[PDB]
Amino acid sequence: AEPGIDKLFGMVDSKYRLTVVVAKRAQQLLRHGFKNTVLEPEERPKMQTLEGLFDDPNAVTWAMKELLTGRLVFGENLVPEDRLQKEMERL
Amino acid sequence: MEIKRFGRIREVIPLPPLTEIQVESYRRALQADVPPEKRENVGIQAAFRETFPIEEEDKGKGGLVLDFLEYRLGEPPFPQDECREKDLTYQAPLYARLQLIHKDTGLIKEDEVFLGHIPLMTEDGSFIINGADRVIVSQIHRSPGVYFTPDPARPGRYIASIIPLPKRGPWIDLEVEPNGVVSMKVNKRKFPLVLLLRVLGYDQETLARELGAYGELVQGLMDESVFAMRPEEALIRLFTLLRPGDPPKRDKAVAYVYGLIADPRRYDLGEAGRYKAEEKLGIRLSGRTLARFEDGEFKDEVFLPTLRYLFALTAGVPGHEVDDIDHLGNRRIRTVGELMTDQFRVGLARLARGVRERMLMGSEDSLTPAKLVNSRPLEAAIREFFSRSQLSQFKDETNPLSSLRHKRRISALGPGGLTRERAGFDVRDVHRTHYGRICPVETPEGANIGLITSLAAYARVDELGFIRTPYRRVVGGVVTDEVVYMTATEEDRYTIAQANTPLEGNRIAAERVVARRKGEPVIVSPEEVEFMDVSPKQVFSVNTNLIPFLEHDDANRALMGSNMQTQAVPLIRAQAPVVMTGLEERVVRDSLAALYAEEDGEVAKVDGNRIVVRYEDGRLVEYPLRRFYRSNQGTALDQRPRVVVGQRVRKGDLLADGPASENGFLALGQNVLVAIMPFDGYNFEDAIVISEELLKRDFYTSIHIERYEIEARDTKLGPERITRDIPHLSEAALRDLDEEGVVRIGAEVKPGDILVGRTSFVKDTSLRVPPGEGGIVVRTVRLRRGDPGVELKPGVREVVRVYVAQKRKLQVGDKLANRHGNKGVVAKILPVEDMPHLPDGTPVDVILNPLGVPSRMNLGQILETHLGLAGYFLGQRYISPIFDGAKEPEIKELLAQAFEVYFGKRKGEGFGVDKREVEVLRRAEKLGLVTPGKTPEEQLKELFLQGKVVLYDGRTGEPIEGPIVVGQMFIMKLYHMVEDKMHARSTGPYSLITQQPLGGKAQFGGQRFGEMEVWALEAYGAAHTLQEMLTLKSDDIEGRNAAYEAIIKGEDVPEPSVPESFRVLVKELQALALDVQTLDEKDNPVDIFEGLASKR
Amino acid sequence: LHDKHIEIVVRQMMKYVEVTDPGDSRLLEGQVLEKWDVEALNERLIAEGKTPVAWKPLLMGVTKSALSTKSWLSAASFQNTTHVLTEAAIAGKKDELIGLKENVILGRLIPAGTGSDFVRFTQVVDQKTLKAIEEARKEAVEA
Amino acid sequence: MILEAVPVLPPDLRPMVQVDGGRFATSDLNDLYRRLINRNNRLKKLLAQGAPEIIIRNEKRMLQEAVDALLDNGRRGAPVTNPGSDRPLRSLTDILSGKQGRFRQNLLGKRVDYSGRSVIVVGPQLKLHQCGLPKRMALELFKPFLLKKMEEKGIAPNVKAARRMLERQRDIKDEVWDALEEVIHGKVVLLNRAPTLHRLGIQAFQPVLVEGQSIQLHPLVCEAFNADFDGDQMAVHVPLSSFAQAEARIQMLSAHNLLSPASGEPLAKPSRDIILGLYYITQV
Amino acid sequence: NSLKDLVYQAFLRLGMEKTARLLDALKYYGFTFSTTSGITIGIDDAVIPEEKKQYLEEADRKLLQIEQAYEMGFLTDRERYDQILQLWTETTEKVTQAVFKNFEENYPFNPLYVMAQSGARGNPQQIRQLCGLRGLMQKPSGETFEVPVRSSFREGLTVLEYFISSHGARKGGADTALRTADSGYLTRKLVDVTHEIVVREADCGTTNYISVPLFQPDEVTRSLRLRKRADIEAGLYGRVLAREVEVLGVRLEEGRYLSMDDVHLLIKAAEAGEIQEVPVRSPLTCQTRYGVCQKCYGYDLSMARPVSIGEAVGIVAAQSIGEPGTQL
Amino acid sequence: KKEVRKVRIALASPEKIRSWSYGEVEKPETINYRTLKPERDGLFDERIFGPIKDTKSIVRRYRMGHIELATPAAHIWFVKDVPSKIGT
Ligand SMILES: [Mg+2]
Ligand SMILES: [Zn+2]
Repeated sequence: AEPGIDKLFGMVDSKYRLTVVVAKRAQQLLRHGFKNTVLEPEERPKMQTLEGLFDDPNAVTWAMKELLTGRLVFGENLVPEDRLQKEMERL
Repeated sequence: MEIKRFGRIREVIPLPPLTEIQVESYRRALQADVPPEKRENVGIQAAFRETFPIEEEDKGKGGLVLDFLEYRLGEPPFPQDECREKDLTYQAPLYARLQLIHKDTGLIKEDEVFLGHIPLMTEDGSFIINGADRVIVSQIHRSPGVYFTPDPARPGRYIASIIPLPKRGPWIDLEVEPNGVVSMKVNKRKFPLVLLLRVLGYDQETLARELGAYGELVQGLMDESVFAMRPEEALIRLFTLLRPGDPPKRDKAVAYVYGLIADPRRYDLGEAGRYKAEEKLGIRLSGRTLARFEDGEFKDEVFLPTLRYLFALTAGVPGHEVDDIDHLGNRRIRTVGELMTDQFRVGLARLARGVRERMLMGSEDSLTPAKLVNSRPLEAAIREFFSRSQLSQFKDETNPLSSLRHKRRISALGPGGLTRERAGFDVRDVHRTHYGRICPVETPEGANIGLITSLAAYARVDELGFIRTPYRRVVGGVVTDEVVYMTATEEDRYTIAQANTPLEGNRIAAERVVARRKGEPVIVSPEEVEFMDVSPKQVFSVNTNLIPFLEHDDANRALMGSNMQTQAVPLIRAQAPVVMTGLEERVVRDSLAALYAEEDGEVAKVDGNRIVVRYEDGRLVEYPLRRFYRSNQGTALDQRPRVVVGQRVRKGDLLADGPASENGFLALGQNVLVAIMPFDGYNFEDAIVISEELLKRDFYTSIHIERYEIEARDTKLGPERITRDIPHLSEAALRDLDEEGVVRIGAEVKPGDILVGRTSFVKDTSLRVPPGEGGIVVRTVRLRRGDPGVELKPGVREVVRVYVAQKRKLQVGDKLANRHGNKGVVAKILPVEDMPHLPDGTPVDVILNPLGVPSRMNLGQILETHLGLAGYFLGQRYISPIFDGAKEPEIKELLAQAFEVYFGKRKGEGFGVDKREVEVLRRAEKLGLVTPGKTPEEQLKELFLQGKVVLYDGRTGEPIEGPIVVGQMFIMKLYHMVEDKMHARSTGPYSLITQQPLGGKAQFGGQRFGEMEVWALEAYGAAHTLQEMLTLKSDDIEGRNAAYEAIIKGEDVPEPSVPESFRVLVKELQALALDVQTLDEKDNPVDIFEGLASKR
Repeated sequence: LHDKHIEIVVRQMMKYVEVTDPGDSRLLEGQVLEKWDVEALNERLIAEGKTPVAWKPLLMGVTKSALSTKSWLSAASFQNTTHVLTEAAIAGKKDELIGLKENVILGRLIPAGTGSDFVRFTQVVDQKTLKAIEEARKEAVEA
Repeated sequence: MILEAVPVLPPDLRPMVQVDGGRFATSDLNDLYRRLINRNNRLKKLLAQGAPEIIIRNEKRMLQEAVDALLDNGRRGAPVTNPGSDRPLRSLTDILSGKQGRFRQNLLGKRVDYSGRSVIVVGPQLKLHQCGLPKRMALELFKPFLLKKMEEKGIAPNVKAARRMLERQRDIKDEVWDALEEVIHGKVVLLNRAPTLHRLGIQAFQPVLVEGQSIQLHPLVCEAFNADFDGDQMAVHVPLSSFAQAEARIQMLSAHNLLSPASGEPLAKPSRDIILGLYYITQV
Repeated sequence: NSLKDLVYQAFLRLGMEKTARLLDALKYYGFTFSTTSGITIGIDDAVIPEEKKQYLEEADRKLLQIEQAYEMGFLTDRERYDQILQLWTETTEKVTQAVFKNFEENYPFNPLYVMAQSGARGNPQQIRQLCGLRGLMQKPSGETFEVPVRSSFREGLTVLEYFISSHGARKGGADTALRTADSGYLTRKLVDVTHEIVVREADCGTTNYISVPLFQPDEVTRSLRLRKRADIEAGLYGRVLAREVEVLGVRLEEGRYLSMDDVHLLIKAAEAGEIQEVPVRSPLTCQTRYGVCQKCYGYDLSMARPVSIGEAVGIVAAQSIGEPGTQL
Repeated sequence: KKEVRKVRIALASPEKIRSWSYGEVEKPETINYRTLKPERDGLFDERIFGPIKDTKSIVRRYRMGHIELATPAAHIWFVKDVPSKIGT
């Protein structure tokens, strides 16, 4: 399955919120590239044949195992929306 | 290899010709062989003599007498071989000898007029219509005549119906209303029957003397004496009851149209309505119907007996004389001959109206052949009946059994006005008279269950859709060889024994004998028996009579097994089943698939394509072979020679194999070693595990031929030329296209390779191998405008058809099945080393999951497996009748002999009992299978008697704990059409009206996603998934283009706009006077469109 | 089978009442119960005027309850577009995009599942960009 | 509520598109609009020139019936196409209403692009979160994914060269198969049974490349689908968007849906064969 | 049943991944031991118990007196038919009991008996047909034939008996072929009527509830007995308590979802005889405008945890209603 | 930008129709067989529905025409519905 799906159901009230947040996370991971990660130093996804899971074999698992750490914060209205919604799509 | 038969029953008669129904029907319909002078008139000659002799007494140029003399037809324009190579109809033109007479002088006789072309039936029983061949299935419906049915509401009374044919004809209904009313509605308006009774000239005194003497319900008609003294003015009043507005001075307008010929049925004398009449009521019905026109007055022989006997039934009781709607004695089968005759007479009546009009507008007289008869109406009627009718269906030439069963298949539905798909649950069930006439198992599962059926093997239609079952006459206690074919109504009067009753030869050996009094299983003494069943085979169909152990199988599983037997593809090296029933030779003989020696003689030459045989008369005859003939379903029909040069043959002896025959035996499938034990998971629920042994030697291998076609036609831009040249690029791949446009024969082809090079306006539109699979090109046919005898679709200059053959071998995707319905799919093909094997080195072929046996009820396959086990060592085949097979002691003794042979061969090599076998024996001893205290010799023998032998795993080497049943079973590979083929596509052609993706010939096309899948997808929280799968992936052209471009660019797909589905919806509401705009939170409109709604 | 589903369908089966004592509209008309819930709340309590909209609960089959709906998209897609569209056209019918069939026809985000406005939008940001934007926040609070 | 100016549909909603040889297949809306325009122009010139009163009434009736036919066909007579083709014309009501109309055709969406179907076989060597996918349909289903991923490496210079190289199976290479297994390392596909009687008739799975023709299915879902192995077929869909991939992998993945929604009973319960085996091992 | 309980308990106490891994390993070992253990079906495995033979004789003897009882005119057709039906349906059960007693006593490891005892395949009726007798066979009119089927598939059926069983085969086939589409149409109706229900909510202040009974109001004309465990489970499992209840020294607070253990405890308490009805929140009393609230809806899902806010419970409700209709 | 919440369906004034449409169509000439381009002001005219070449063709999906009938007409639905809207 996926790492700690029960844990993932732990910190979110509704599973649909979980789906939204993880997929949106994958969306920035695509748009800025996988440089904007918060698990860089030691614990990265580890591919079998090589270290291919360093860059981008699957963004959804990247976002999920990003969420298991405490470095991800989500909310209904956490940031003034307009600034980052116009700065996200333009780079 | 010997064959041993088990059944102890003497078949007093053999199977009648399995396809005789269609052959006899059509040969009676077409009397071409007999001279036209012969008395035989029913069929097409009946239609001619009935309608065509138009007479005109006085209308303008009176004296018009167009009479019929003879008819003839003797030469098809082309042989049926070209008729299949070139898409013609295997037909013969019809000529009629007609002649014209006037009241004045003149006898203008035209001997030969071509009036339509009528198709001719082939030897087997099919018809070739346009290239392909079809079969016209027999139909079952109400037998014409007189029936009495209880009132749907009123329980005390009932109604009578006299039902002639055609539907555009009489339909008489008699009913009794207690106030003294005998109501009779003719077509749509009810009418007091007493007026019509007076019309026929019956007066009151003899009516009371001969009818009202016994019954007190005579007051139901004797009450109406006010208008029963009117001989002829009754005719005027009755015609006034009709409302045509015409003057009443038409004595024989509608009063006589129910006379001799026009309206009332011409049901065959004696039976078709008279047997339904004369035995049902009265004594005999002289003539064809009720009529009198020799004196202007009217006479009948029907209405008086009908009213008398109805009054007897409603008052007293002559008998339980209520006719069941589904009783088979009151149902009648229209064969292909009857359907063809009816369509022919419809077309002939159309021609009669046309010629009447032509005469009415005709001025002079010497115009008999041309200005009178035109072939267009009758030809069109015949062609439409043989092309687009419901009962003329594509022949299923998958194997001889399929074609034979299709030829002997009876349908309850048909043109539509008889019975249709929606609701038929009342009639789908079988009846007590189906015993020996209709197989209660042949019905196909699905919507058409019970409606479509097949008749019994011993069943025979006599002359009028009335199936007769054979029966042996029993006199006292001796069973006589005399055989009588009996009808249902005749059958319901005697006591019928059963074929399995013990017999002393010519004497019944039982005290209590089972019987059917009237469709009711009872027990009687031998002295009260009159008739005996000929054979159990008569109670089931041909396709059912092929199942060996039917007595130990379930009805549903028998149904599906018999259905899969029909769709078994023939194999390259097929072989007859180890356990057979005894009908395989009859099936291969009666279905014209093999070649037989018509007379005693010696073979002269045997080649791969023809056999020249010199008979004893000194005449040598050459038999060609359809070496590789594509079937309707795409299989292959081959005749393999079975004789050697200079070999003596006997009369009726085999010459060459059929498509699926070993040596005069129906062989569609293989005999394999099957072990019934659950393997790891690869036989989970119904799946099947097979060795590579069946693949290392080609053992389940078949030939499949696909027929591609392409047209070059004349367009407004210009003609399309099929040329070797390719316009733009392909020249390196053109090397395969050796000749002009067509690919060279014998060249292997892959999907996506050019096959026919056709050029348009220069634009390349070339037929290519479809994505998927391709084999070896074998044949190419080109038909151009230079027509020798061929025709083309208008505007098409030429056509080419290409046949590609490929050798399908058994693989994972395929499915297999036995004769007992145990469907399966090959789930894994194991190597030979890791399959279970006997103590001897021989490994088993196929592994079957036991759990499928108790869930269903098919113990027949277990007995078959035991008998196949015995046969594998004894090296012999067995024949067992379905309900007179081998008892358990017999197969036990055979297994004992087989074990004797097997273990004696084991000991001859100098070996005892393996240690693995010793511990397995001890384990089985703890399980109670084998009696304790015995040596491994007799313990293992007793284990063999159970049909179980020790097996070794082959992967571990350790024996399988507990014994396993193993044996030889007959398994056939089922017809494998596009059903498995991967309709898997990504991007292909899209539809034109809407942008839904749909392919077909070019690409497979998408998958149904319907509404139930929408509901299931949206039961989950799936939101964007449904949005993409309904708009991005299905409808939005720019959305799917952008998605494709983005995924090529490796980016997330863009969001859809307010989707073009809803923008189309808004613009469609905009098209009418409507007003649709999307609103924000407050009452201020939000423009869906960017700036496109604003003008300028 | 659990009883939640049967209870759900039975509730949807009897969501209709027909008023008997007229209020601000005709009397012999029946539709959604919650509409008179709100209307009685307004008439008696939210606004002045003690006019009791005395209703009786109407029990109609699955078919009739499906047919009579406040939204006209589902009704048009259900049985007959002509009559339904005519009725919805006589009066300006502001069809609320409540219900799932309607949003299927609209092709927009389905209200259920992920498309619920409760979870439809949910800002997500990683921790380091959170520190960056929060530093921008506290420096935006000047002095 | 009676209309004075009649709106005219945009052309692409009712296009006359060529089929073959210059002939154009047309929506009947164009024919009805042409008829109405002809009638209106006749009325215009008639009123312009002169007013024969009976003729004016007749042509007023003609225009009114033409407008009637345009708005909808069938209610007053049966206006038809050019004589010889007795097929009634298709009107605005026909496009909107009907079993196959604007409302009833978006509600089903009978066709989907990335889909396939095949016969299914037991997949006992696979785990419950996996499904066996034949290599050929796996290759073709993810075709744009394959193109992009092998463009990431130097297998082909551009996408067009990739399409031309993959257009024939004689040029397949093991590098292509490595790219394939790279593509679908985290992707999932939706398996679907034709009669979808409940929610579990759609189930996500992780594809595993296999050699063969049939789709290998985990035996334990043999009852979630009402699918035996008597040869009946089952279909596969591939969602593209990463958002939809998240949806399928989170809430439609079969490893997460082990209990019924109809009750608390499990649907991934051990099936017949496993039950028999474990009964045999734990019997005294 | 033990496997199902095991899986459910593991799901409750471990979660998602562990239950999946347990299922994987359990299936793998079940396959391996089913292979190596060697379960096979032969014609001798369908053992025929001998004692049933004298049973038949007694039944036969009884028929004679009944026939004689009908010969003296003491019986009418309807009551004679009822007596014969009762006798045959009683002796069939007697033979089945004898068959199972024989299989217990003599052959614990018989393949038919092992798959009957376990949940693999088959029913006692199917095993009786295989080994005992498929006595009563129904007529096309809907009644049942007077003459039963004495033989089994271990033995050979007479021609007449197979012809008779064809009637029931055809009946079942047609019934399936129609009820499939009929149930699909029913599901269509349900989804059309209930497609508006979606759980979007703050907990509605519903001071209302439904009292789910714990005793059958009428199992006899006037008597109370605790409902069948399955019924109470389907009425209470996954609900929300309307108000606090304390029944056996345990304080079930108001607003607490009834888990499986709570349902069992309530059933045991009702067995002791403390309470007879449970007040629970329900959709029937929810005050949510378009949908139901989480509290009023409940706790049952694909998981066990309380329902997430925002799922179309109406569609899944319709599907759960309609899916079993096909095999009904 | 704002989410769609209500869809209002209503009747149309003649002034509403005139504001909605961009020009009037008055020839019965969609497209000639010779001139594959729109022939004249007919049902497919170029300048009234937007260009057929590459705004996109979606104006020819969105922009609509109109016909100014000299004689008024009534919608068939409001005269033929089972409750005749004019008749009621
Ligand atoms: Mg199946
Ligand atoms: Zn609530």
